[PDB]
Order: sequence, then C-alpha cells, then structure tokens
Amino acid sequence: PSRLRKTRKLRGHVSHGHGRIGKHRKHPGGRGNAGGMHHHRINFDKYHPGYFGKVGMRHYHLKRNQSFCPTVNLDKLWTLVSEQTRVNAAKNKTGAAPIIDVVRSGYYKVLGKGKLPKQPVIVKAKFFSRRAEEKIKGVGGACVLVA
Amino acid sequence: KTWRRWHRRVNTTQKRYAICSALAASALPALVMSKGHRIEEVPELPLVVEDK
Amino acid sequence: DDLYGTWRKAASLKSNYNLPMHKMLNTDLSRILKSPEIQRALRAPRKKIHRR
Amino acid sequence: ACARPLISVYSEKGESSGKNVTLPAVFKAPIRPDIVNFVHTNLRKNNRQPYA
Amino acid sequence: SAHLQWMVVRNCSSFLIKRNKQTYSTEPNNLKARNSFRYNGLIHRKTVGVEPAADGKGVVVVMKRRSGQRKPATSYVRTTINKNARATLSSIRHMIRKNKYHPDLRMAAIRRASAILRSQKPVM
Amino acid sequence: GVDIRHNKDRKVRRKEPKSQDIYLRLLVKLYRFLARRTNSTFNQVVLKRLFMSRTNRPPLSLSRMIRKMKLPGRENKTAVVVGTVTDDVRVQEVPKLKVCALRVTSRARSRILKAGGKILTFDQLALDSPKGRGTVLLSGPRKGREVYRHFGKAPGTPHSHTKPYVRSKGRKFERARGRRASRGYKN
RNA sequence: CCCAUACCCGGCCGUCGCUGGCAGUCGGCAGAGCGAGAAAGAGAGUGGCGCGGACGCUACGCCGCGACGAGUAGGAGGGCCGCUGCGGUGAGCCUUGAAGCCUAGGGCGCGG
RNA sequence: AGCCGGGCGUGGAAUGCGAGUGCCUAGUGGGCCACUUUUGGUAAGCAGAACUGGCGCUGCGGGAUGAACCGAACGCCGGGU
RNA sequence: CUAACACGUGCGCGAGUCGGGGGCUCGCACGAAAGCCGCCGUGGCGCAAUGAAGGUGAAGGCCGGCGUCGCCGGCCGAGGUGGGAUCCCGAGGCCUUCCAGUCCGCCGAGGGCGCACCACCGGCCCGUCUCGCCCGCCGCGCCGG
RNA sequence: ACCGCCCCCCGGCCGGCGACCGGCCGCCGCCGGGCGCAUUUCCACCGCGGCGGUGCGCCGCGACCGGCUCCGGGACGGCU
RNA sequence: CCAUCUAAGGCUAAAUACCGGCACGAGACCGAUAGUCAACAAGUACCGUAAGGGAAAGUUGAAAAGAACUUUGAAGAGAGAGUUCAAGAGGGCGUGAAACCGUUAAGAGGUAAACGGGUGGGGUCCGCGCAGUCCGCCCGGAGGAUUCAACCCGGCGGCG
Ligand SMILES: [Mg+2]
Ligand SMILES: [Mg+2]
Ligand SMILES: [Mg+2]
Ligand SMILES: [Mg+2]
Ligand SMILES: [Mg+2]
Ligand SMILES: [Mg+2]
Ligand SMILES: [Mg+2]
Ligand SMILES: [Mg+2]
Ligand SMILES: [Mg+2]
Ligand SMILES: [Mg+2]
Ligand SMILES: [Mg+2]
Ligand SMILES: [Mg+2]
Ligand SMILES: [Mg+2]
Ligand SMILES: [Mg+2]
Ligand SMILES: [Mg+2]
Ligand SMILES: [Mg+2]
Ligand SMILES: [Mg+2]
Ligand SMILES: [Mg+2]
Ligand SMILES: [Mg+2]
Ligand SMILES: [Mg+2]
Ligand SMILES: [Mg+2]
Ligand SMILES: [Mg+2]
Ligand SMILES: [Mg+2]
Repeated sequence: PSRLRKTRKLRGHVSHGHGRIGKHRKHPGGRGNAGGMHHHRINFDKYHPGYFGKVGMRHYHLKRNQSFCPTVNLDKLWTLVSEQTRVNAAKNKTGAAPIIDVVRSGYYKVLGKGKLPKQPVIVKAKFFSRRAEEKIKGVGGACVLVA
Repeated sequence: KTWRRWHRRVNTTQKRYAICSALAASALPALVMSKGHRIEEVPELPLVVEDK
Repeated sequence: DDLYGTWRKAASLKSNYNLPMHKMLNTDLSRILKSPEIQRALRAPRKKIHRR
Repeated sequence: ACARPLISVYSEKGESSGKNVTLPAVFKAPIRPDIVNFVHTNLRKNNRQPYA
Repeated sequence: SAHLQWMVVRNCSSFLIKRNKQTYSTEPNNLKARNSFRYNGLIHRKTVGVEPAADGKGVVVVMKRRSGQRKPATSYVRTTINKNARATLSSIRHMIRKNKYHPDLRMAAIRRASAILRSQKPVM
Repeated sequence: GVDIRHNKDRKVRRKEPKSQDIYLRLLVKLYRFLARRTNSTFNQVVLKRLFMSRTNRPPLSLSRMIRKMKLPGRENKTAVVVGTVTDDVRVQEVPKLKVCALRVTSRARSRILKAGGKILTFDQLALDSPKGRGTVLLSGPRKGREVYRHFGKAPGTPHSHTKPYVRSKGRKFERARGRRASRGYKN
C-alpha cells in the first residue's frame, strides 16, 4: 500500500532522500551489467567469480529426459511402503521379506545414506550404488535390477 | 495501466481457517452484539430451525 | 461437522482437511492466575510506592 | 474447552421443538481476527474491475 | 472464554466511540460507560447493570444469571427498586456484596444509582 | 555539556511480539506475570523466546528431540520447545515423551500419541510446573536456513566457501575465470 | 562589580535505561505486610452488638526511580495530522438548514 | 607433539566501563582553516604534505563588524554563580 | 506501475508445499465473486552433491570365532575437546516456653546432564595426484571393484 | 479373512458441566402484598450552627514551616 | 548395419486472435485546467500555398412567474412599483475565494516596509458577570407522610 511507503514520509524534503551534492541522475554507471570488466570489475570479481570465460564441451540437442534419473536414500527407503507392511514383516516369523519397488513410486537410483533397520528387504530398482548394495547385504536382503 | 496486479491469491488452508474462525465467532453472544446486531431477545444465538 | 470434520474425525466432504489446532487450550487467564498450584510458587507482591 | 453442548431446534412458531442436535466441532475452532482480516482484505480484491 | 473475546473486541466494537483524546463504551450493562476489561458488560459471565426505570421514577438493577450464557433471551434478571435513596443504595450494596456477585463493581453501581436518582428528582 | 556518545544509547531487543494474533498475546501476558513474580529464570527465557520472530524459532525435529532426551540423567522430564515440532520420517522407534510446544505437526502428534506420550501446550505447562522444574529446554537448529550459506566472507576471495548468488547451476554459470587456475586465477 | 543557551538548585515536556512495580480488588467464607544492611518459611502439624471499608486494571493499561536532549546529507519510529474512494459500523447528522465560503468572537494541541 | 587423569583460587599493577556477534543499508568519494613540523616559491588570502582540533553540519557570551579566533556547545522556564 | 532478485518481518502447512492452467458447481443483482477437485500434483521449488564429460554419489564403535585372525557371528550405534542460557543432584542452611520429633517449602558448597551457537580435532561423498597390494567373474580382458 | 481409524448400543472407571444443567434440601439476598403504627423511617424548610472535601467574582495583605541561595553580626579554639 | 517417413499436387470445421464497425452490460476510474482534442452549432471557429496544426466554451429559477405601470434622460443607464422563499437568483443570471480597487469606521505616520521577545494603551466582542460555589455527615427548630425494624405468604436469584 502507498500509505506505508517511504514516499509519504519524504514529502517536504527537497532532495527526496537522494542527496544534494550527488543528485539522482538517470544512469550514472551505465545501464544493466555495463562495465563488468572495466569499472565494475572489483564488484564482479568479489561477488561473482568465474563469470567471464568458457569451460566444458558443448552439447547441442540436449534432452533432459534421457538423463532423467531421480534418486532415493536408504533412510527414506522404508517410507515408500505403508507402515503396516513394515510391522508385519517385523513380527513375521517365516523369514519372508517385503518387496519395495522404487520405480513404482518414481525413483530410479538408490543411494545408501541412512541407517537401515534390521529386517530383510527385497529392494528392486534400476540403478544401485556400492554402499547401498553393501548396506542391504549387511542388513540381510536382496538387490534386484529392473529395466 | 490495465495490467496492474488487481487480484490476489490466498492459500486454501488459510481460507478454510478464516471460515472456521468466523463460524466459531458467530456463536458467541458478546461478539455478535459487538458487531451491532440486536439479538437481546433471541432465545439461542446458534439459532436452528427445522427444514420446513 | 461433515463439511469441516471434528477434532478426531477428518472432513468427509473435503479431500483431507481437519480443524486447526489450538495454540492454547485453557484461555481463562483469570483461572490460570487464580489457581492454587501457581499461586503457591510466587513471591510476595511488592506494592508500596517509594517516591523521590 | 472441548465440551460440545446440546443445541435445541426452534420451531417456526418460535418455541423450542423436541429435537436437539449436538454442537458441531467447528464452533470450538480458534478465533483469529488476524487471519480473518488478512483473508478478507486479500480476497475482496478479486471482484475488482480494472481502470486506466 | 472472557479474555479471548476481550482481546477480540478491545478495538473493534460497535459500542466503541473514540474522539477528543477519549474513549467510551456504549453497551448497556456497563457502569462508568468506559472501555475497560472490568466494566465491559458483554464479556464476563457475571455482570451488573443499573438503568433508569421505564417509569419516570425508580431504578432497574440487572444481574446476569449463571446458566444461560448462550441464551440471550433468558440471561438477565431485572428488578425494579422504587424507594428512598438510602434504602435503594443499601439494597444494591447488599445485592452486590452478600451474594459475592462481582464485588469489584459495588462502588461503581452505588455511584451510578445515586446519579440516576438525582436525575430523577425534579429540577430547581 | 557532557562528554558522552548516544550511538548505542538505545537497545534494540524486542519488548513484545511483532505478531498480532491473540493466543500468543495471552500466552505473553501469562508468562510476563510469571517471569516478573517468580525468581526462576526459565520463565524469563521462555517469555523472551515467545517474543522472538519466526526465523528465530526454527522447527525442532522428532529425531533431534529424542536424541537430546535420550542423554543420561534426563529421563521422564518434559521437553519444552518454543517452536514447532515437526515429524522426522527417518526414525522408526519413538519413545514416550512429555512434549510442550506452541504447535505440533499432525503427523508428529499422531506419532507421539501412538507411542504413548502426551502433548502439552504452554498454558497447561504453567499449571503443571510454574517455575518449570523437570524441564528440558530445547530449540531447533537456528543456522539451518539456507540463507546462511550466502553469508560471511565474500566468494571469489581466498579461503571463502560461501555460496554465490546464481540464477541457475551449470557449467556456463560462474565457473571460468575466478574458479580455475587454467583461466586467469584461482582463489 | 557586570553577564552566556556554561555550572549549581527547583518546576515542566520528551527520549533512553532500570529488558523496574501492579492479576493481591486474596473482605463477617476477610484480617489489609513483604523498604528491610546481611542467600533463604508472619511454615504446617506429633510426643515429654452495629453487616461495614475511596480510586484502580482501554495490561497495546496504569505507576515509580535515575540519566540525558545541537544537527546538514542521510536512516528509522509515532501521528486521536490532512485529502479522495471502497468494506464494515455509529437505531450517526441534515430543508426547525448539509457542503462550501467570510469573521475585531470562545477555545484546544509543542506541531501537523 | 597430541592425548587422558589428578592437585593447586591471595583471579596475582593503577584507573574506568556491561560485552560479544550477524544481516540489510542510505549519503559521501570537489573540501577549507588554525598552533606545531614541513616541500616548492622573492612572496601570496599561492601550491603540496604529517598530527590534533575545528568550520562545513553549529546556534550562544566576547573580539565594534566577521564561516575557522577566546570561552562555551543548545529541550521550555525561575533563582544563584 | 509491472517483472526479477536479495534480505528482514507477519500468517498457513511442514519433508513437504503450492491449483496460478483446466474442470465440476441450475452461469450471471452482488457473482468477472465464492466453493469443490485428490487417480486433475502434470509441474515448479525443496528433499544430494560433485565432475568439462564418460560417470560416481555422503559414519561407524566394542566381544566370541586362527593378535604372527584369513574370515563368520554376538552385539552397540551417527563422533571427540573447550566454552555454554536453562534443568538435575546436593554438603551444608532457613527460629522463638523448652524438649523429642516430623511434614511441606524456600537457601546453597560442590557435582551432574548439557540446547542453540562459536572455535578446534577427527570422519564420510565427488574431482585430481602419489604409493602399493588384494579381490570378483556368464563372457579372465587395454574388464570391474 | 486380517489391521488401523471413526459413528452408534451396552457395561466399568476418570474428569468437567466457570466456552457445556435439571430436580430435592440448606443458607443468604432481593422484590410484590399484609402484618406492623410512630422516642422508628422518610421528604421539604430554617440557623449567617459544627465537622470533612472542593473552591474563593475580582483585587490584595499577613503569619509560621521547609528547600535553594546571597549577606551581616557575635563568640571559641589550633599551628603559631 | 539399424530406426522412421514417402518430398517436389490439392481441400478441410473446433479450440485461438480482435484499440475498426453494430448492439449491449458493468466499474473500489475522472468529475469541466480532470476525463477523449471534443459533456456545448468540435475535428467546429481559426492559422498555414500545402502536407498539416487546432482551441475556448456546462449550471437563473420548482415553475418565465424573464420585472406591467409612473417618472428623469436622446439613449445607454436609474429611482419607484411588481413576480418569487429568495432578484442577498435580473437573461455569461447556483455558490462567489484570493490577488487588486472604491468607500465608511478606528488608529498611526521624518531613519522603506515588514519581523522575534517583553510590556503598556486604546478598541470590537465575550463571560448572557456585578454580593459569589456546591457536596455529604451531624446538632437544634418548625412541619408533613400510610412510615421503620421484626414476622407471614408468593416469586426470583446467588452459593453449597
Ligand atoms: Mg533531512
Ligand atoms: Mg551518486
Ligand atoms: Mg535510478
Ligand atoms: Mg544538556
Ligand atoms: Mg543507533
Ligand atoms: Mg536539574
Ligand atoms: Mg536532536
Ligand atoms: Mg482577515
Ligand atoms: Mg561530485
Ligand atoms: Mg593550502
Ligand atoms: Mg560534528
Ligand atoms: Mg561551534
Ligand atoms: Mg576588531
Ligand atoms: Mg539564568
Ligand atoms: Mg505425396
Ligand atoms: Mg501435402
Ligand atoms: Mg490450405
Ligand atoms: Mg456483472
Ligand atoms: Mg469548476
Ligand atoms: Mg458559474
Ligand atoms: Mg438564497
Ligand atoms: Mg452569482
Ligand atoms: Mg482616518
């Protein structure tokens, strides 16, 4: 609202909060990002290093869909299925292990970060990591690849 | 200019919260009277009548 | 109460909605001061004026 | 409070009918004039025509 | 409760009038006619009011009952006292004190009653 | 004439919440009375934290709360947090706790109640323990907000691991001159 | 001996600090204190007539002590300062005279 | 060199005073003067530096007058010095 | 005034959050509003980083089984030091005819558990360098770890 | 079929009915009508009557007390 | 080696666009120096050879009831008279400000005027001033009431 803005409190002060020595002129330093290498060089180098120059290869017809690969972590791994699944597996005595499919829930690669509760799991995914594999093996379980 | 931001959007949860607060406050005689409504003769301010 | 759900029952007509939680339940400040268990753990009220 | 009293249904003659219905849980929702005012302010701007 | 609706209504009442660096409250059962938590006649469960009688003489004392808090029609009991000033004040004082009914308003009710009474007496 | 400076004459701390809602203000009334008529400083700390802003009352997670209450010595005491208790999904076993907070997530409340604990609000806390004995005062990680990765010693300056302000992350965005010894210099 | 807006004493305004005090209006159902140099209980217990008592407390309120008060560029706060329109509200005002305009009249506010 | 565990409080000069820390940020980037030190210049109310204080941003008593000198810095008043 | 960005503040929800586009609501005074969608969350932002790229992708600490253990189990579990508001304990200490003897509450040497946060030391993930040995097989290789 | 949640019925506890009560009894208060009948109670008037509070229509004076100041007059004593 | 189409010929509604045009509805917009340049005989008057440029300008009153008639003057223009609630609305007439001017009243005047502080003097109006406040509780005196306390009946309320 215009009621609460600084302009209302600024009426009557000739200057309008912009100084008498240096006025409020149009474009004292140039428009936009001008002088990035000449008279704004200090600011550009101090606050945006690496701005100027080229690096890396050019990929012309990039399609993000080819590289689409969402990831999940082992601490979140048990949240894909319902709690009743996990508790039933926990108090089960036959040794049967529930099957968790991350592709069904929309994940492609499993990365092993969190601690895993001690019960067998059949994790089926598209890609695995070495540490996630070893975590699943240590907790007791199976890793299954799907396409 | 005609392309001023005339409209605003509010969260659905906030709208429901406001509706709930208004409904709850409509049941208190002090607030209804302070709104100016003359209800000193009303038998019961959560006034309910049959479907007839 | 089907529209907005109870405290222990979600709203049936809305997808997933429940009444907003209370920040404070017992809003009777008069009681909250005038209850024995809080009055016990209080120092004596100094109420004599000491003018210049 | 969590108490939900019993609300009587008033006949079109103005006298109390035999029926009565428990108070819906909505009327115990917290009163927030802050949210009510914010939602009103921002919504009573969505029925506004442009001028220029 | 009470403090909750007081916080709601302390600044957004239809009975509120603010001018000349003053503030006043208008709702009926409000002794001293001023905006305050104590004297607000719609917030508290126990409320005392003193009004002039419908007849040209007498004083009506209004007491809020304890049961029908949400039933405005049957929430106030009114008693008309039409006697000498001393006995009127004594009756009001007994009603306020010996009933333990909102004792902080005893002197305010007595002052308001005395006033109404004087007003009722013919002018010089 | 007195030889003094008035720059730091006025202190900046908050006297009252900037918020306008009524429930928090009622809590503030109650704890103002408690702090000024009780010698316990727990009430003073709680009232001061009630005054604070949202970013200064970061949420506390269930995992943090159970971790800080599993420490030795602090059994069967009430965990008091002036912020919001949010649920943590990467924790299976949850014990029974006696929690007090201004607001609790629905899922977190369900988890605690299922585990068998009870949820308290600062009002009932006053009734239970006015001076607050048997209380474990916790708080969420204040430096958790991502804005703190942009603060401090400026980037493009030696030994400064400060996140720059870039509109998009990629190989074409602030990677060439100040970030490589191969192109100019490396800070 | 003379006098500055300096210094000392006093009054008043405001700001800042004490993150000072007050929910104890605890009343014939009661007993009116927590200013007093000394960290902490006017502690609870068991054995050898006249019916009576001012104000308060819009707690975003009220009250008490100290110190201080220059200001361009500039920053911030409060305006029960002002103008126009909109949602509420004043059982508001008004042809027994609204708006506007004029005034050697009576006043308020440091000021708008 | 790093680790653990243990014992030592007469808090080891005077004086004064609460301190630390984090964001966002306007205006400014023409200066001038004075004691002392000092470079160029015959010299200048000239040009150029160092320290401190001022003026600029500042009213008041005095120097008749006065941007800078001497005293003293300011809320509205009464008394005294 | 619009758009973008940053930061500070207020509110809702919270590892999620958000219908802005569309649709359903007998279209239509207000209403071009408001309500609803949940198998309309497509999608955005967040929940993972790093590398130019191929790609890779975020703890571990103790005992029994071959210390001059190959290597299976039993476990325990997301570091350590210093400073840390609060809380816990508590030597002692808070009165009156005396005396025995309590209850309850306040005080308090020292001692605990230590939030957030800061500093420091370790640990883990990605790129890169140096050193060196070992292991796996459907294809024993300019393979993979 | 099983599990979780919720609604309803019945049974048993805990708590509230001061955001949410009815009957009975007791106490108290108030009101309306009789009883009461004037050493009680009330209404109005007068006194230049008293006590307490607030003020004087305007213009003035005095007294003592306290704070802050400027000055004067006495007397006593120490190193000397 | 694979994958996928079949160019150099043709047609085709719906979803989409719309500051021109016809006919409508609305508005947290402007309110005659504003809003279109244009609320009115406005793209008009007027300027330029031409391309083109381009204004100013709303309001009597409810109803003209728009001032018959007498009188001075050549007349404009006046004095009477009259209409009207009002001519303190008289045909560019609602309201009618400031700058500026005429007149009346008061005051003053040789350092241009004006200004701040402090008084004094004179004025216009105001106090609707001009024998000075009221309020309890008593004491004394003159009065007058359908009169107090205590009980009974009924109702209501508070508390347990
Ligand atoms: Mg300025
Ligand atoms: Mg500039
Ligand atoms: Mg600019
Ligand atoms: Mg000063
Ligand atoms: Mg400052
Ligand atoms: Mg002074
Ligand atoms: Mg100043
Ligand atoms: Mg004038
Ligand atoms: Mg310049
Ligand atoms: Mg020079
Ligand atoms: Mg300065
Ligand atoms: Mg100066
Ligand atoms: Mg001279
Ligand atoms: Mg002086
Ligand atoms: Mg073809
Ligand atoms: Mg074709
Ligand atoms: Mg075609
Ligand atoms: Mg419409
Ligand atoms: Mg006009
Ligand atoms: Mg006109
Ligand atoms: Mg007129
Ligand atoms: Mg006119
Ligand atoms: Mg004259």
